[PDB]
Amino acid sequence: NDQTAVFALGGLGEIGKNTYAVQFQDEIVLIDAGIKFPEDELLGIDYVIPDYTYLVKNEDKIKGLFITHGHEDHIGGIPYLLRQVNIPVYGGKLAIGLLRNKLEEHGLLRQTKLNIIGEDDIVKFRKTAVSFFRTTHSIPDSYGIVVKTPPGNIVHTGDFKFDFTPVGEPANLTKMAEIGKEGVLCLLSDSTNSENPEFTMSERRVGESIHDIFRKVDGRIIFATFASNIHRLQQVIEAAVQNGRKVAVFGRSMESAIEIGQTLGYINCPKNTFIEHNEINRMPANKVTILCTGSQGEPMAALSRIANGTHRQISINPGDTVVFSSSPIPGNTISVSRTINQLYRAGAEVIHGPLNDIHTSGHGGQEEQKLMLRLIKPKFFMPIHGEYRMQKMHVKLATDCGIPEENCFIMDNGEVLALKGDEASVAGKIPSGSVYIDGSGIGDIGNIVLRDRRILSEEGLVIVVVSIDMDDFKISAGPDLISRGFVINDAQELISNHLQKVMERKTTQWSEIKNEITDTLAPFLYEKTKRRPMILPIIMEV
Amino acid sequence: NDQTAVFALGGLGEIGKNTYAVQFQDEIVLIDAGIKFPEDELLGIDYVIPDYTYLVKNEDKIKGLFITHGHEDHIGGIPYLLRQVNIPVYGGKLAIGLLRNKLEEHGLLRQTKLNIIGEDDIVKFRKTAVSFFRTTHSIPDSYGIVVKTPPGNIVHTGDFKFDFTPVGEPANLTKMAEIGKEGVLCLLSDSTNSENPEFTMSERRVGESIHDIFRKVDGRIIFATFASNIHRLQQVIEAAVQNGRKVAVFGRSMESAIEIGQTLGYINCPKNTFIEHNEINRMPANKVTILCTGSQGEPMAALSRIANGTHRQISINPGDTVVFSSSPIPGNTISVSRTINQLYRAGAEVIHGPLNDIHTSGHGGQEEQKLMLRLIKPKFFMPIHGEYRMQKMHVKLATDCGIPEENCFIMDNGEVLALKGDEASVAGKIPSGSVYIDGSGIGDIGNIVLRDRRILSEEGLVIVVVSIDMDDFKISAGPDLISRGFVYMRESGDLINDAQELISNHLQKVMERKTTQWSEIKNEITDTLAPFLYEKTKRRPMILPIIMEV
Amino acid sequence: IPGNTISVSRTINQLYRAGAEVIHGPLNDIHTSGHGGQEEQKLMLRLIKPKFFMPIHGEYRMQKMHVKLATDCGIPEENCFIMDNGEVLALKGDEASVAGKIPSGSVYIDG
Ligand SMILES: [Ca+2]
Ligand SMILES: [Ca+2]
Ligand SMILES: [Zn+2]
Ligand SMILES: [Zn+2]
Ligand SMILES: [Zn+2]
Ligand SMILES: [Zn+2]
Repeated sequence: NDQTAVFALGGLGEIGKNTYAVQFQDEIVLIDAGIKFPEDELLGIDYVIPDYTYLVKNEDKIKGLFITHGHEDHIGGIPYLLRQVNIPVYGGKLAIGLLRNKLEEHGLLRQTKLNIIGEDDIVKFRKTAVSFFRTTHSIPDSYGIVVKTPPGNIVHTGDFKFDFTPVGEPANLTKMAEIGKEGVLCLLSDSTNSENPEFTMSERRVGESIHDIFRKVDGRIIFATFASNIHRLQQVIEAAVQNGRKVAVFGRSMESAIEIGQTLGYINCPKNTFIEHNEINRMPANKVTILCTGSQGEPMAALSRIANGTHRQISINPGDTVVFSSSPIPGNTISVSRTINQLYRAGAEVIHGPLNDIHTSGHGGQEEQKLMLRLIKPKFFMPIHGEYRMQKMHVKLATDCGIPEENCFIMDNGEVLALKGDEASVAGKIPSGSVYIDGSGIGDIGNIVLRDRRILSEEGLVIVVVSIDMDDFKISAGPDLISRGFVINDAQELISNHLQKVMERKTTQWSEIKNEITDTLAPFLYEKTKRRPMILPIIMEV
Repeated sequence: NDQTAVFALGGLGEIGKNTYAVQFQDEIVLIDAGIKFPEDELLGIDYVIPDYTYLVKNEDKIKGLFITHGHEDHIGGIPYLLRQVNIPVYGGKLAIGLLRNKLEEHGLLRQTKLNIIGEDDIVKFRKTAVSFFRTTHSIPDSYGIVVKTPPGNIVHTGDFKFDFTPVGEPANLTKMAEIGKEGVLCLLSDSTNSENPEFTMSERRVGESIHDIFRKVDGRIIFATFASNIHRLQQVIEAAVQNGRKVAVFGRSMESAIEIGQTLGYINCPKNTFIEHNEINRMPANKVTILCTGSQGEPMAALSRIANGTHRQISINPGDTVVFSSSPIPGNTISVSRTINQLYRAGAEVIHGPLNDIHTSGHGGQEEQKLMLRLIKPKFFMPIHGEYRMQKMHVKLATDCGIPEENCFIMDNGEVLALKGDEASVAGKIPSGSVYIDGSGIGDIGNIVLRDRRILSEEGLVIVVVSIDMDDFKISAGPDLISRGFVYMRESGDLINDAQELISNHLQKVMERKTTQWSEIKNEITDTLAPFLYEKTKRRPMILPIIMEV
Repeated sequence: IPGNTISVSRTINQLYRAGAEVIHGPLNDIHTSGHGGQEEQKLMLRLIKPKFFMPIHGEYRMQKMHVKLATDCGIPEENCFIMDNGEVLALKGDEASVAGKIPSGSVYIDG
């Protein structure tokens, strides 16, 4: 009507896929278009992506895609979205930088309009304008966003914590306060860490903890962290340098992040601090610092190979100290444990866990979330970037801060928020969903495919194959059983004796034979094996 | 030897399968014979079990199987062991009780000798004797074990914590102290919680926390915990009763635990405290207490059905309070989160986490483990019941308590410890391993089979089948492609059609050579199909050719 | 030690003012009590089997709380005697009680 619409195509009720939109009449601003990693249950899948059908049926209106920060769950689905619409993209220097590299691997670099913005840029459209304010997060150069529309102003926090002693440029509190004063129709705030009451430890503190390790450790330092945390990488290098240590880098994403961190200016280091892979074994233990990936136990990554049997250039020598400057993402806890066990078994010493202060969340806890709420004055409030419980708890925070429960909307992907100064409500849905990605396939693999993968994976299969030349109705080869994932000579006989009685009979079509095979083999296997393999007959006419 | 041997057939380098043995000459005492639950990566599997080949090749010598406590990871593999050897079993009243029920489901109840022992029993053999001492753990009626042998005494802690204000019978500290004085050659101590420096909170404290919830909650209480924790179940019932609430039970294991807890005497409750499933919806919110399973998010369990769509008799009404009187076992964290999200979405209120004091470990932390070490005087020390790191840290605890690092043996399943007053060492291996169980099939499965399921589950498969020859070596049928899990047939019938042609044109050029043989054809099919699919699809299906000679 | 908190603060202020660096407090692990806490006290109680129990070496509240520890460990409240200086405990296998006083007090020493 005469209101503004706000909605998510992904990012609500989940961590990942974060793609949000604000739409006013014929103009529509997109915020983020990330990717999501498949939960274990989606057997073959590589990535998950939002259903863009609405954005497609409305491409003409899309005025731009803006990028809060450069994390995969914000930036990662952009190649896939750009295959289905061609729209202009705006972001900070680091996000655009990372997306550039990404669009090469996909080819779509040539034909997309990449825009780099900064604190002070405003991009105006007919009846809609977009401004920015700096925040703090687990990656450099992160912005929140203000979308001005007639009915009022919408604010997107991006992903944020508060850090009063940051490694990077301090979050713009002055500007956030202004934004609230100027008036704010609705706030989309990061809900991820809303269950934690504590105030997020400062990166300054982990830096201190890093330097402390570098002074105490007598041998090699193997330091595993997240490639995307440029500032943390900076602290590690400094520690290494300031302790007369050289740095070897392991992992395409690590090299890739350091390279882009170096250009662009987040990483500065002297001359011969960096070292080549062969050079390691030469120098003394206490001058080597290996900086790799695999802090989540992912078994293809650097650290896991180093521990788990062997990697090429690096082996664990007793006295080595490995540092997990991370925290296990849910479900990776077993992976990480395995790695740690191996490292210990291989004689290393491990520094992991919370009692050592070598990690912090990139997402603010309750006090930080409430600081946002009291810097902006949202008439209305929509929790984003979290599972249901994170959204719920976030809302308790907002009601506790005075905003009425009837002005708080905990939503799902696809629901739409009708926003106007004197009224707001969930006014209906939009086409939404999840779209799967295995190999070069993009939405190419349905559920009916995944049910097969599941069935296979629990039970196995047994293939019954026969050649029959059905003129004098005779079985001229077989039946042969070939099985996988199931464990059959007795069965090969059962299905033979019986298949012969079925040919003598002879009024035999094709589908009835497949059925006669299945319908008499299955129960015999179940009898013997209490299992239920996928049994599938193949007939050859010869 | 003139030494005693000590070893594990499972339970080291892992949590689960706990089966340990002490052997002196021709006599050999077993302690525990548990089962283990499959890590996600073992696709089809139901349970894992130790390789008993050594126990089999030596059945005559086995003098008995003794049972510390009655947890599945200690008692659960016994039906499977008893299929391959018939030996006498000894245990406390609760363990034997639970194993009895178990042996019915398996049939082997008729033909096995179940023995019930208590604190004060000694079972003697030619040159070997077995005694007991009470400990505290997350299940009632738990014992530690002392195996006396000529070369010296071996002590097995079972699973233990320390609780000075327990719900059950207090751990026998006096007797532990005596055992150490009397002399101890080697200690096998529970390593599971060795990474935690803190002192384990007492069950008394959770009971208090339970009663507190029962006073504050205005509506229904849905209380999810571990069926095997009879004493915790007792505290829940008391709270319910003492607050004029009735108790509805949900879960076969929950009913089963309460029943055996009731008989045997761990659970006592008045008249009409227990309620039938239909009776719930009748009475007022604040008089209903539902006591179920599914605190780990297991999707077939009671609580999960209640939240996740629907269960039969029970739905979530706003105002309901669900209590997770548990802590998420590693890897179940995602399951539990889902459940909690649903519960919240369904208008419930949830009490989960550590800041509310509604759970404790059944396994002692560092101070407790050190108390053991200073009650027993082990010449030598062998950490048991934990992953490698837990064993390692446990050893640091032992060295810190003065026992020399060269007397501490962190071992793997199968390694054997030669023990004698003046010398000890890992003196060689024994046949050991893991035996998977799917269906009614023990070791019906191999690691090759799991590789197949793994390959199958991610990639799919494509079967290429051909009939060949009149002895003329011509292709008389095919090649036909039939695929599953690889691509949506109902739509890729375009892709696999091109492939059906590729493999035909090429397979014809291969038949006009006779510089070829059976294995070379399968390879020629695979080696030329695979890359084409990868080209088109970037997936890598398991491609397997079947040839028929006609 | 209670009541010395102001003394210690003054010293620390001066030290800081004089350009020193001070390591004080509980977050650095540079001190422990010489006296066990509740779990330790309960370990005692379960190593000895006291028919009867008398809390010593503490202010009233410390005696009281100590007794809650003993009752929690199963020893009956009527077998626990929180006493004052001078009271006397009549102890015999089948009976015990505070059976009267003795001359007691504090003698000050000045000079
Ligand atoms: Ca794949
Ligand atoms: Ca199965
Ligand atoms: Zn982020
Ligand atoms: Zn994010
Ligand atoms: Zn146990
Ligand atoms: Zn156990």
